[PDB]
Amino acid sequence: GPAFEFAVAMMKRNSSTVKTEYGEFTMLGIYDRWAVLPRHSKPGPTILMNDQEVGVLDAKELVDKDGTNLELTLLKLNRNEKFRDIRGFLAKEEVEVNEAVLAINTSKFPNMYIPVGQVTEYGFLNLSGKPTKRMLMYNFPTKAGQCGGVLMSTGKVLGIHIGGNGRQGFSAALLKHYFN
Ligand SMILES: N#C[C@H](O)[C@H](C[C@@H]1CCCNC1=O)NC(=O)[C@H](Cc1ccccc1)NC(=O)/C=C/c1ccccc1
Repeated sequence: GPAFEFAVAMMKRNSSTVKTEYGEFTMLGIYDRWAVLPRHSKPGPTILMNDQEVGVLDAKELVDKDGTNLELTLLKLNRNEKFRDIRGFLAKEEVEVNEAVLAINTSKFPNMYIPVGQVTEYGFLNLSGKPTKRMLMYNFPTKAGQCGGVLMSTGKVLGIHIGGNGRQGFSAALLKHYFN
């Protein structure tokens, strides 16, 4: 419903299409010149943000208090424009909704929205060796390259799509304290 209406504006305002040595991803700007990517996108010194070279001043691969992986990488971008501060839409702890929307903006999947249904606090996952935490699960046969689409609901940004097993698809929960 207004889930979609909410999501198009988010992607219009704060999203971009990023390419790295590891493939094409969806990127979400959080505030200032900070954005998030799936950790496994492994951005180096620069990245292709909507086909232009934007430099990456700093990058923190995010982890637990236990050091456990969280599959989130924070990017300070070297560009003038500030993003819109969407931290007000981020939860303090993982969120479960019955109706949720996954949104991708890559060249393979340009500007597409998916009524993905029910998100549940899946918690732990061993993702190709890498044990990662605070996962959100949904029953949709996602694929490459839909990382790292954005998981939303009415006025919530829930997480960032980082993996899938061909039947379910998983998102790294996107919490407030990840950003001061
Ligand atoms: N685009 C894009 C992403 O690279 C892609 C989306 C996947 C692909 C598969 C099919 N379903 C999806 O959505 N994610 C990926 O490719 C991630 C990358 C990753 C590597 C290491 C740690 C965490 C994440 N990997 C996976 O999703 C596969 C993990 C897995 C496989 C078998 C059994 C249990 C877990």
